[PDB]
Amino acid sequence: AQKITQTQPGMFVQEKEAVTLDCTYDTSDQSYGLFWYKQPSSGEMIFLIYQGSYDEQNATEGRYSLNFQKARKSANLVISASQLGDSAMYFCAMRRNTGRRALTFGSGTRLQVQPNIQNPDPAVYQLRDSKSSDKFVCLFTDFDSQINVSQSKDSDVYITDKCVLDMRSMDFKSNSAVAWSNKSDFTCANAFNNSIIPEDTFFP
Amino acid sequence: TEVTQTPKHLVMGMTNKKSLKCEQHMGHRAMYWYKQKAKKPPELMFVYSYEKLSINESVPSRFSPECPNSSLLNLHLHALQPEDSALYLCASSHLGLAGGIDGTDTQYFGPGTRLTVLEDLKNVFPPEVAVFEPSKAEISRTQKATLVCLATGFYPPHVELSWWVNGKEVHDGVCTDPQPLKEQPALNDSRYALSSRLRVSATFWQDPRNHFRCQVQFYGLSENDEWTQDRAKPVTQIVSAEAWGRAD
Ligand SMILES: *[C@@H]1O[C@H](CO)[C@@H](O)[C@H](O)[C@H]1NC(C)=O
Ligand SMILES: *[C@@H]1O[C@H](CO)[C@@H](O)[C@H](O)[C@H]1NC(C)=O
Repeated sequence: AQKITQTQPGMFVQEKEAVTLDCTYDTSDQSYGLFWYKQPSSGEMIFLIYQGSYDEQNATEGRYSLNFQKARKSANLVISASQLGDSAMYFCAMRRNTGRRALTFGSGTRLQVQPNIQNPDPAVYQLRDSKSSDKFVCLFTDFDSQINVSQSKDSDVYITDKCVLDMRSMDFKSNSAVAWSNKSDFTCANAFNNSIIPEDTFFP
Repeated sequence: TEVTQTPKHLVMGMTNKKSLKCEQHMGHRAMYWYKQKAKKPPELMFVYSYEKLSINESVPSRFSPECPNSSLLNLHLHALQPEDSALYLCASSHLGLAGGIDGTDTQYFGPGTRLTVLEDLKNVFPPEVAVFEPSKAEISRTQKATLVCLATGFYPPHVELSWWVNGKEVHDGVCTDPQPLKEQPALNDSRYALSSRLRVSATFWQDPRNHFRCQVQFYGLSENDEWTQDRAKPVTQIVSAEAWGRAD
């Protein structure tokens, strides 16, 4: 039988840097092939690279290369010169070469490419509903790509993930994340109160 | 040079009969069905070699696959169960004859059928949309304005959000949550929320003849279905929220 292991569930790379996604495998059959596929938010499975078990020519295809070490049973993916479109779920996969060639898939590793924040201005702004003026949301924006945004321990406060925004008109990029909640105690000052925020973060 | 699959979304109950279609025109003679549950890897269901079933990974009988032509693999569905909710992925690859060449018979995948199967159709709700205007503080400090659109209360969680400015869909300066977010994370049948951001210059938001619309295409019941409530039947629909740029 065939087994795929992807230890890392999630990775980060800065834009234009290279990253390595890890994969090891087990197989009884001595003739096999290793695949990487990418799954964007859209949901399609895109072929990236292939390495047959007897190649002895480490595989390369565009910005993708494959650290294939049979003795260690490792088939890591190296992605060069990371682009913001590279963010997706990356799947390690394997088939026997001898039968119907059905793929077995690893658990997958999510990759999030981060922009190099030209000039940080960490702020938390408050945004008003265009219909009823009382309801609102809180927007944490413009911070450095290091900062992690954490879910609220509370389950009635909804906190978004990091989102990367590119205004090609401005040649400008920014991170943001959104927080909202219907409890009467919820405001922008406490919205991200259990995420590690830069001290100079602006709260107008 | 691609695999097509229809429908792209499907909501069924435990009585409906439906069929997924898979089509390719590369000449491939190996065709495959895989099932991908949420946060899980895709798992083989069926393999077809030269239009004849080669592999059946103990797939229960209520899945009834079929290959009418070399270019076309169907999957017929009836009497499904809620655990059948998944992304059904079609693939295809070259298959050369015996003693023929041994190439990289790479599998190419369709975009997949997103399938939700409900115990009861009561569970399906359409999104509510709202749009939130950029703050004076942000405009004054960045000379930029970030609108936020927020879709809430919907189920199943497959919606398609886009921003329309002065009638024409925009893509630049947009950020949409890659994945929705559970509103009652402790419940089996949680309803969902999704947020998007559109960022523009301060002048553009301050131009009061500029229109901003956030559009949410929801995938729910079709017309053949049978609604049993005074609530409105949640058909595949578009729900929208709008805002005018203001002088502040
Ligand atoms: C693939 O890369 C590894 C480095 O991790 C190297 O040791 C190995 O020799 C390469 N494979 C081949 C066939 O050269
Ligand atoms: C696949 O296998 C299951 C279990 O053996 C069987 O019940 C089912 O009818 C089979 N399906 C087909 C299409 O052969």
